[PDB]
Amino acid sequence: QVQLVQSGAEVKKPGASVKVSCKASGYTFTGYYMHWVRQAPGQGLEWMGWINPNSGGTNYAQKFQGRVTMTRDTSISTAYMELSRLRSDDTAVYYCATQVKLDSSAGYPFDIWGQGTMVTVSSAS
Amino acid sequence: ENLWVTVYYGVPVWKDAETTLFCASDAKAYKKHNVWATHACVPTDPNPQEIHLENVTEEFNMWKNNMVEQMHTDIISLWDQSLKPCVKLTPLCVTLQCTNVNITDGELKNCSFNMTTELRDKRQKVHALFYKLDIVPINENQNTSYRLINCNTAAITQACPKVSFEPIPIHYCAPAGFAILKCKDKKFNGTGPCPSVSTVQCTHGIKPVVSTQLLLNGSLAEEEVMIRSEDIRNNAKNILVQFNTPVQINCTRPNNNTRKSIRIGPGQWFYATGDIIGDIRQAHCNVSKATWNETLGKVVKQLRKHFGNNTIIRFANSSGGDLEVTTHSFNCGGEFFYCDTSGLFNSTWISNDSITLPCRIKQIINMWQRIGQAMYAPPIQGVIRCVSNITGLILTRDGGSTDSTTETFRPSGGDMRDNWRSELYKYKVVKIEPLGVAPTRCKRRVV
Amino acid sequence: RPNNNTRKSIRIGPGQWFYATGDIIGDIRQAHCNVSKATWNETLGKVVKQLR
Amino acid sequence: NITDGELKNCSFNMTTELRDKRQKVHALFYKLDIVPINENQNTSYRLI
Amino acid sequence: SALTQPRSVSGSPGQSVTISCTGTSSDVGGYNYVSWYQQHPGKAPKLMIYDVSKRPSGVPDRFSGSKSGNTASLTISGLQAEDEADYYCSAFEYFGGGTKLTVLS
Ligand SMILES: *[C@@H]1O[C@H](CO)[C@@H](O[C@@H]2O[C@H](CO)[C@@H](O[C@H]3O[C@H](CO)[C@@H](O)[C@H](O)[C@@H]3O)[C@H](O)[C@H]2NC(C)=O)[C@H](O)[C@H]1NC(C)=O
Ligand SMILES: *[C@@H]1O[C@H](CO)[C@@H](OC2O[C@H](CO)[C@@H](O)[C@H](O)[C@H]2NC(C)=O)[C@H](O)[C@H]1NC(C)=O
Ligand SMILES: *[C@@H]1O[C@H](CO)[C@@H](OC2O[C@H](CO)[C@@H](O)[C@H](O)[C@H]2NC(C)=O)[C@H](O)[C@H]1NC(C)=O
Ligand SMILES: *[C@@H]1O[C@H](CO)[C@@H](O[C@@H]2O[C@H](CO)[C@@H](O)[C@H](O)[C@H]2NC(C)=O)[C@H](O)[C@H]1NC(C)=O
Ligand SMILES: *[C@@H]1O[C@H](CO)[C@@H](O[C@@H]2O[C@H](CO)[C@@H](O)[C@H](O)[C@H]2NC(C)=O)[C@H](O)[C@H]1NC(C)=O
Ligand SMILES: *[C@@H]1O[C@H](CO)[C@@H](O[C@@H]2O[C@H](CO)[C@@H](O)[C@H](O)[C@H]2NC(C)=O)[C@H](O)[C@H]1NC(C)=O
Ligand SMILES: *[C@@H]1O[C@H](CO)[C@@H](O[C@@H]2O[C@H](CO)[C@@H](O)[C@H](O)[C@H]2NC(C)=O)[C@H](O)[C@H]1NC(C)=O
Ligand SMILES: *[C@@H]1O[C@H](CO)[C@@H](O[C@H]2O[C@H](CO)[C@@H](O)[C@H](O)[C@H]2NC(C)=O)[C@H](O)[C@H]1NC(C)=O
Ligand SMILES: *[C@@H]1O[C@H](CO)[C@@H](O)[C@H](O)[C@H]1NC(C)=O
Ligand SMILES: *[C@@H]1O[C@H](CO)[C@@H](O)[C@H](O)[C@H]1NC(C)=O
Ligand SMILES: *[C@@H]1O[C@H](CO)[C@@H](O)[C@H](O)[C@H]1NC(C)=O
Ligand SMILES: *[C@@H]1O[C@H](CO)[C@@H](O)[C@H](O)[C@H]1NC(C)=O
Ligand SMILES: *[C@@H]1O[C@H](CO)[C@@H](O)[C@H](O)[C@H]1NC(C)=O
Ligand SMILES: *[C@@H]1O[C@H](CO)[C@@H](O)[C@H](O)[C@H]1NC(C)=O
Ligand SMILES: *[C@@H]1O[C@H](CO)[C@@H](O)[C@H](O)[C@H]1NC(C)=O
Ligand SMILES: *[C@@H]1O[C@H](CO)[C@@H](O)[C@H](O)[C@H]1NC(C)=O
Repeated sequence: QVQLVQSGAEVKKPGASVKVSCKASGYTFTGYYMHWVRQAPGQGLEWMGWINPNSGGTNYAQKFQGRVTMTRDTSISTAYMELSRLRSDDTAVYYCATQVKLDSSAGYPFDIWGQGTMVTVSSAS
Repeated sequence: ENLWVTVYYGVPVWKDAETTLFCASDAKAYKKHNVWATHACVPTDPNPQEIHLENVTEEFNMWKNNMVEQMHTDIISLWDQSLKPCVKLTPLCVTLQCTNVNITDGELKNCSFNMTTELRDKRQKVHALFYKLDIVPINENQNTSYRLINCNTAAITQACPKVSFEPIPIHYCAPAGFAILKCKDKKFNGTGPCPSVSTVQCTHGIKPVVSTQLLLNGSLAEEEVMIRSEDIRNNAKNILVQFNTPVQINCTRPNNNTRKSIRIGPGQWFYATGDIIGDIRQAHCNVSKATWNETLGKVVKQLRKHFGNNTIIRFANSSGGDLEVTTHSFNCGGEFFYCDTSGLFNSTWISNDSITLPCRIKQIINMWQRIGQAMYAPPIQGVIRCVSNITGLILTRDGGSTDSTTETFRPSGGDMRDNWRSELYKYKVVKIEPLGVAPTRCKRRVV
Repeated sequence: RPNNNTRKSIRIGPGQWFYATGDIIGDIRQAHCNVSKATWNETLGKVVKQLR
Repeated sequence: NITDGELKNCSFNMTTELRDKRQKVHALFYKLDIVPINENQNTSYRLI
Repeated sequence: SALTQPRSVSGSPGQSVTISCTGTSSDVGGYNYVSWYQQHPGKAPKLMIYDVSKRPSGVPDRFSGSKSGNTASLTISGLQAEDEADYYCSAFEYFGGGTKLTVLS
């Protein structure tokens, strides 16, 4: 079935790098884009960027310019997301979305989503 | 009184359809019969009989055309078929013991390895030169024991040099029963009606040249530069730009290579770059500076029409994540280059000292993205010098921003097929329906 | 076939793959096939009555 | 080690991407795809 | 710029309710075809209605949206006891603040 699995992450300390995954199945993985979105607890959504797994061409917003890196391993149809030099306001939940099925041909909007992983940070233990 | 029906044969009526098309070349003689088949094609007419039309209106769509998919399929099928009877490099992936080139503190390395011979029991030892982008270590802890890059995942075949990769004009000519309509508007923004429509037997020459981030040897515009796209107000569609005056660009590899042929089996041969004689230097590419700044000024002045009459326009280098759509990739003289293009989109716009660019060279390429195939490239002897007319541009809009007037622009390699969309945006195939009914008075004598 | 097999893939050359059964985890038992008895006898009676 | 059988575990040499390396591997084979070669009388099997 | 929407609106069971929001019309122009998402409490959001005047598969059409001359609206006809989730409006890249639709126990 068309779906996306993720891997839950533990709380990280400030100044560390997180590792986010997103694994798809079913439909062909090298045909459509894939976006990354974040949701803060008690606020609205905010878009992070979009990666094209066909050729590795990425494009992300200016809010995270120079701090996030997106890769892809099409040999096993999995994505990745790295982020170092963290802060305290980056406590949120992350999602990876696609546009596998829609009558229109434009890239937006995306409909299918995944489980999602809530990442939060703590200064001390 | 009442009326009757009449049937007409030969009435001009068309309908938007699609079908296949065949090759069409011009009479030319030559080290021939390159990958693009020429002997198995139709010699074109000496002069095309372009016919003009009046008072005719119809629609177009450059982002939904069907000729580009057929052209891509034909190109990939022909490239695959012209590599079947060529040599296969299976026993080349023996482990290597490769040393540094004794230049004190490097681009290439000399590797020595065992190789078979025509006699199944003899084993010879040969040395060659390999570039740094076609070798991956295997030990890492920490000695030098190297191996190739592709035969961990896929196989490899050689490109025996009796054929050439030089692009040649190719006319797409529709079969008997169909027709082609060409629009001749000087303000064709991409989609909509076109007043001046003509009917030609079939199109002119097309050079199927592969390029990324920068079109090459295309078709010049007229009186203005063109800025085309499908939807500008969203960051999910690459934007095409076409200049009105070609910019000259000179790429050169000053090395002096030597072809060294060794036996790999009964009736086969294996070529390598045996030695570099001369001065070890990096292959570069030059572009004029004043013309580039003038062209950038023209294109930003033309682009200001779509983003308010007073905004800040900035350029930035590629985002990254590959070796094919971050740099400027092309082929010439029988070699594939990868020239960094960061020294071009490094300006900021508001309200004779030429530019230079470094270039790297690869041999084991994985072009035409697939699995199970990898094409080796034979080395060219002598020196290479390629002059080109850069005319096009491919730019992704930007990322998401809160609010400002300082949106940026970053070039990114397209889908390896938009290079032809700068040449097939003024063509459309159509069929003929010579039947029809019309009411008028008739009484056919039964007699 | 009530067994629980495992696919094990190994390399055989550059760009090739070779699959094999893995070490089975479970209960080693024989693959079988069941058929109803009364329906079979009824069908055999019908067919012999027709063949007579 | 099922004491007193349908399948048997076999081990053999196999090539690799590198033409000089040789890696031994084991697998499971059914009793109808294997025929002995010695018969006098040790266990040395081959395909059919 | 960005899209805004009221934080919360009241609603009674059975009664048909409405939600309408739109920023400055110079960015909208009436043709961006803003979509509408449903964000469930502690769950994975899902699409309720895509670009405009059209409903995707798998979702009931008992509540649907429309686009007026200057504002996109969403009418929930026949409110039930399963509409306890947030509603978001989304353009190509821009998003809204958020709306909550509450029911009476
Ligand atoms: C864009 O079009 C250019 C044509 O002006 C083309 O340049 C030509 O490329 C060939 C390829 O090696 C060069 O060499 C050719 O011509 C010499 C003439 O002596 C022959 O000996 C060679 O065998 C070969 O046919 C040309 O010198 C060069 N220039 C001209 C004027 O022909 C570019 O290569 C094209 N760009 C790309 C990316 O292919
Ligand atoms: C590359 O190196 C070649 C070998 O030295 C050189 O070849 C020859 O040219 C020189 C200069 O005129 C002659 O003296 C010599 O007899 C030639 N030998 C052969 C076998 O052709 C090439 O000229 C060098 N490449 C360039 C571009 O100069
Ligand atoms: C065959 O053996 C599999 C390995 O134990 C087993 O797989 C899994 O299922 C169990 C039961 O729910 C899980 O606890 C376990 O995490 C699973 N692991 C993987 C890798 O999927 C299969 O269920 C067995 N086959 C049958 C039919 O039960
Ligand atoms: C790479 O190594 C090979 C072998 O070590 C070099 O080949 C020989 O080069 C040396 C120069 O140091 C000569 O003295 C020998 O006569 C050459 N032949 C043999 C059979 O040893 C090769 O030159 C090296 N590559 C480079 C670029 O220096
Ligand atoms: C690219 O190469 C061409 C060919 O040599 C250069 O063109 C010429 O310019 C030089 C000096 O600028 C003149 O001596 C030649 O007479 C010119 N020839 C032609 C045919 O125009 C061109 O300048 C080179 N590009 C750059 C940026 O230097
Ligand atoms: C073959 O399998 C089918 C499917 O399980 C069996 O059918 C059913 O019979 C069992 C018990 O006899 C019932 O609990 C199921 O509800 C039945 N399902 C259906 C769809 O009929 C069938 O009995 C099996 N064959 C034999 C000979 O046992
Ligand atoms: C067939 O033989 C192989 C090798 O003897 C077995 O593989 C190993 O199995 C033993 C179990 O006795 C383990 O202790 C080892 O760790 C396994 N690996 C190696 C590398 O020896 C295999 O299990 C046998 N097949 C069956 C069905 O028992
Ligand atoms: C694009 O241009 C920027 C401009 O600097 C390059 O920037 C940086 O990255 C380098 C290595 O990753 C660092 O050594 C520089 O200090 C750093 N500079 C800044 C201002 O951040 C970037 O590498 C270029 N990208 C590519 C793909 O060439
Ligand atoms: C085209 O239309 C114009 C205006 O109706 C008319 O004057 C002209 O004769 C037409 N052309 C032809 C070839 O009939
Ligand atoms: C070979 O070149 C590498 C590249 O930096 C260097 O690290 C190494 O020390 C060199 N070794 C010798 C023997 O020259
Ligand atoms: C094959 O047999 C011959 C017999 O003289 C022997 O010399 C040779 O070594 C054998 N094969 C090889 C290549 O060793
Ligand atoms: C060939 O292989 C042997 C051992 O595998 C090695 O000693 C020898 O150096 C190799 N040949 C060359 C030319 O390196
Ligand atoms: C081209 O012009 C038509 C006419 O209004 C317009 O609908 C379309 O959006 C334009 N497209 C571009 C890419 O400018
Ligand atoms: C880009 O322009 C700035 C302007 O000062 C310069 O410092 C920088 O070196 C340029 N980048 C490259 C890669 O030339
Ligand atoms: C490049 O432009 C020049 C100047 O217009 C022209 O003479 C030349 O023919 C062009 N190159 C090609 C390959 O058409
Ligand atoms: C490979 O062959 C050698 C001798 O031919 C043998 O000793 C060895 O056991 C074989 N490998 C395995 C895994 O059995």
